[PDB]
Amino acid sequence: EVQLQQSGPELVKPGASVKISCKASGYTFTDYYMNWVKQSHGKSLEWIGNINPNNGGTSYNQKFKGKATLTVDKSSTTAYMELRSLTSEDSAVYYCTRSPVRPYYFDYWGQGTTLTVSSAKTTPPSVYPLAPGCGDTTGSSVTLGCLVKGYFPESVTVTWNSGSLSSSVHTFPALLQSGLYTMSSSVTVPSSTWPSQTVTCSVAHPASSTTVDKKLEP
Amino acid sequence: DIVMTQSHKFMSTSVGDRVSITCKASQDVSTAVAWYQQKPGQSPKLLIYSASYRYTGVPDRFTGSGSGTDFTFTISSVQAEDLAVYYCQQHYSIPRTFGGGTKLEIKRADAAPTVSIFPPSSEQLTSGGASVVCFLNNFYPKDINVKWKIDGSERQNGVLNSWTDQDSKDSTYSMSSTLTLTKDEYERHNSYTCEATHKTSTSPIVKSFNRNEC
Amino acid sequence: GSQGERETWGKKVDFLLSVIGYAVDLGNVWRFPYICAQNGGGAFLLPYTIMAIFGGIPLFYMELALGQYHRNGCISIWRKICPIFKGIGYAICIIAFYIASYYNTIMAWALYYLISSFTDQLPWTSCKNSWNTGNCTNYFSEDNITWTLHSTSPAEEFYTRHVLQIHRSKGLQDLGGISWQLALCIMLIFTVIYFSIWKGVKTSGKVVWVTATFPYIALSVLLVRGATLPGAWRGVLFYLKPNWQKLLETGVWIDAAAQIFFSLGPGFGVLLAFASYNKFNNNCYQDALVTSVVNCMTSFVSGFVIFTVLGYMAEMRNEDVSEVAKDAGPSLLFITYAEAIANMPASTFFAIIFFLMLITLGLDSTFAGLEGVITAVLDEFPHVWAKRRERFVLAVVITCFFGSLVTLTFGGAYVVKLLEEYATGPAVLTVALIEAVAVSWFYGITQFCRDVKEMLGFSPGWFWRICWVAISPLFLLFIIASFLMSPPQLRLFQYNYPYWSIILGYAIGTSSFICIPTYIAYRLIITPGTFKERIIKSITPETP
Ligand SMILES: CC(C)CCC[C@@H](C)[C@H]1CC[C@H]2[C@@H]3CC=C4C[C@@H](O)CC[C@]4(C)[C@H]3CC[C@]12C
Ligand SMILES: Fc1ccc([C@@H]2CCNC[C@H]2COc2ccc3c(c2)OCO3)cc1
Ligand SMILES: *[C@@H]1O[C@H](CO)[C@@H](O)[C@H](O)[C@H]1NC(C)=O
Ligand SMILES: *[C@@H]1O[C@H](CO)[C@@H](O)[C@H](O)[C@H]1NC(C)=O
Ligand SMILES: [Cl-]
Ligand code: NA
Repeated sequence: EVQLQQSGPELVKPGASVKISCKASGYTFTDYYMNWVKQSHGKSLEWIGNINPNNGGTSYNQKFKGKATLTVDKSSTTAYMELRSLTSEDSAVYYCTRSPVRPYYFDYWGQGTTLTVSSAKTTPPSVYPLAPGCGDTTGSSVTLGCLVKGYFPESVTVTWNSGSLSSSVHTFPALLQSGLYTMSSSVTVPSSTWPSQTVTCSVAHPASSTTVDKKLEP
Repeated sequence: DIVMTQSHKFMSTSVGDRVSITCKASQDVSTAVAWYQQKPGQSPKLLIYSASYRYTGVPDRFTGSGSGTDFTFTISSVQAEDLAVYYCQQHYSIPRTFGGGTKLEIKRADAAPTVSIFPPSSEQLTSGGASVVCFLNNFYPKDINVKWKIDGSERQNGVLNSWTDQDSKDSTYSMSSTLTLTKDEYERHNSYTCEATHKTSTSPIVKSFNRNEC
Repeated sequence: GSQGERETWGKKVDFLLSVIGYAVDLGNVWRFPYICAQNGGGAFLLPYTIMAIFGGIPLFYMELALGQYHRNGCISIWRKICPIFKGIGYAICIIAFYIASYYNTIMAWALYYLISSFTDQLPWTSCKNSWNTGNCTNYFSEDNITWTLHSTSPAEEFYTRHVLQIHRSKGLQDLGGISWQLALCIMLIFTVIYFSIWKGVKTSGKVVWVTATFPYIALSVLLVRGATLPGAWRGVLFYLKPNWQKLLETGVWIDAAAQIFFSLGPGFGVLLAFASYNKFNNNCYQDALVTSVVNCMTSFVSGFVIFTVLGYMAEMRNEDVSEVAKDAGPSLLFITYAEAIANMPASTFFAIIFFLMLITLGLDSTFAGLEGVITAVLDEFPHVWAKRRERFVLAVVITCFFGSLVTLTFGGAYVVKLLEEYATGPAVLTVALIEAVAVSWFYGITQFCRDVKEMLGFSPGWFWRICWVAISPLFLLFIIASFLMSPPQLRLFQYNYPYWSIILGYAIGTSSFICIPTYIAYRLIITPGTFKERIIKSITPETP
């Protein structure tokens, strides 16, 4: 149906510029205002501005005037937002959301765009299999894990066997220290399919465009 | 401009209880308030527009009320998947502003933390590092003590506690206590032990393993 | 012998309500409330009065005093003051023409609405008409509606595709042809001014009894009506909320000065003509004073008349009245206000008195507008003219119809703006400056205080003296410089005017101005003597 597919995460050095796209689909693109909402880590939603796709009618917020520049293209039904003078405060998630003209609600949003403004080098993650020992008592279920150590920025994805299954996967948030992140993942799966079948965790780092897959071994 | 104030940053409720989040605006708004539901890790989802009207695709358990400045979002039958952070937003005056955000935490019965200790893998011992892990899964509430024991002594340097958010299925928190050490220090000690003190029981749960090729 | 002494007015109240009739118009109704609520709200009253006291009032009273004292036209009075500036009298004659091309077409719209308002079901209520598109979405229809960028209201559809038919023109480039309905409306207008001007000051002065008093009645009905509407305090809040920070902007004062000037309209020759037909013994200080204070307060209450209905309209919609009051111009009264009064009981009544009120507002002002020019030409070419008044009056009226034929087009509205912004404002400001400087500096403000001292019996205060010598020509100079420095890009109905419009505008702004430096060249070029000799005999008026 109505889909707003935004662009991927961006790691940009402070002081530079960055442009974010927003592919709209599933409705008459010229029939709705295209908005941009900023969401800082742990903060509330922040309205950047809107744009009329017909003529590029940008209506900004006084707080973002000269900070963001909204553009639009009808030939591909895609709205863009460009940001200059990047600081540490801009390291936030940005959404592009559709809205009618009245009443002005935000019915459909995008998945978000993680922006990290830091001069820290893109560090690839170290994937180390967190496997149970060989002396443990195998009960009705075994808990497994995979450790992701030392990466930047927070763009990372830990999957388990192409997403099948994952009805008991506990993913622990990443922690930042000395400019590098570190997280861990776990999965509770019964003992009647291990170690008979194959269980493998896949760690993907989009900012460094790397993907290391490690299989758990007791 | 308009200042939307949500005085209560957190609200505790249970599955099936009647919950209601408040929203205070700067001036008179008539009936121009929209309520959004942002689930952890998802985009904000529109639920209510113009104070009381529900948006399409929203279950009957979500309602809205208020007329003037103060507005209220009501859920009659809270489900495990209704766990989210709710925002209120005005839609009359330029610019459009939002509320501070009210996280709805679900209250349930106590649960015993399942503690599992993990020895450093061979790929990490190969790299020259060794991290002993201690997972604490499915417990309630969030308040829980985690104590480390390298060889019986409470280890405190290099310990990181990571609490996940509440669950959307059984409403059970889960945390990870990580004890990261070097390889040289790992091959000079054997049986690692991590214990957890929770309110479910007075005696902390003690877990141990051996370094000598398990 | 023969004519000799000029005629005299029929009563004091006729000329009081007559100059009030010139002063009060459409702009008093909607322009001042918009510019007021936009520039700091109620705080705008603080500079507006200053720009009144120091700027509008002195020019108003000076013009009026000269008019009643010298009893001459706009062209013949310069013969007896400063002959080289006689071209001023000509300039106004051109300026007025440009104004009469668009000012009455607006009254034609209000007239087209008025005759279209006699039906039991008003046309701009439903969408099942012959002019509505598929975007037309209206009320008494399913609730929950969520407006779209392309959607359009039945009032906007009616004003756009019917009375204007502006969708049938692409802009200034292609605006033809002519809407015969507005041609018949404005023809009826030129008729109703024809039977109110053709005889002279007696008929204008008698029609003014109705054309200047009824707007207060209609404004009173819509005032007490708009006050009883639920949630009307929003428009009043947005209308009078003090935002003193906007007073720090050097623009706001400029807006206030331009407003009070173009709402008192001194130095246009209309006050000269209206003042000419009065008693020499008759006081005029009190006259000018009260008349202005009426135009200002009338504007003040008109603000409530508009923003109460706009407040109710912002209550039925969703507040922040500024959004429902974004567009200032013909759309604030013909669309928003009409759509607002559509949802009220006995809507035929309030509609009829509203658009009838619009015509009633324009009528008196245009009476006076023509009155000044007619007096000027009759006094400048006597005996060669005055053979009949209906001849010259008929000529100028049919001339105004042919002048409005460019405005009766589909894109006529476009032209209306081009003529409303570019042509009148700079030139009128200029001629008011040159006129004020010529009466205060050339003729000498001392001899003027002697003329008023012979007029009312007492010399005008040192306040009026310093206002005429310095404060007033600086008041006009302010708006002149601020205008020339930042001419405005203008847009109407989702259509930005071409970059070259200003060029066209400047032509229409200067094609009327060319007469005064060329007349100074004609005077100084026609009488031989030396430059110092001929300009000294050309600056001093007739001795006998
Ligand atoms: C009344 C008289 C004296 C004014 C004439 C001044 C001239 C130079 C001005 C007035 C109107 C102007 C034109 C208005 C219309 C257009 C059409 C556009 O596609 C090109 C610019 C062009 C061609 C302008 C050129 C300059 C212009 C011709
Ligand atoms: F440049 C300016 C001209 C006139 C004004 C006036 C100021 C006072 N209130 C009414 C304003 C409009 O007056 C009219 C109406 C119809 C006319 C007219 C004048 O001359 C020919 O046909 C202001 C500024
Ligand atoms: C209002 O409009 C939308 C159309 O976008 C419709 O789907 C919805 O069901 C309507 N009603 C409510 C109560 O939202
Ligand atoms: C509604 O208006 C838009 C432009 O405003 C136009 O493209 C569309 O064709 C219109 N609808 C109809 C049915 O004409
Ligand atoms: Cl005014
Ligand atoms: Na006026």
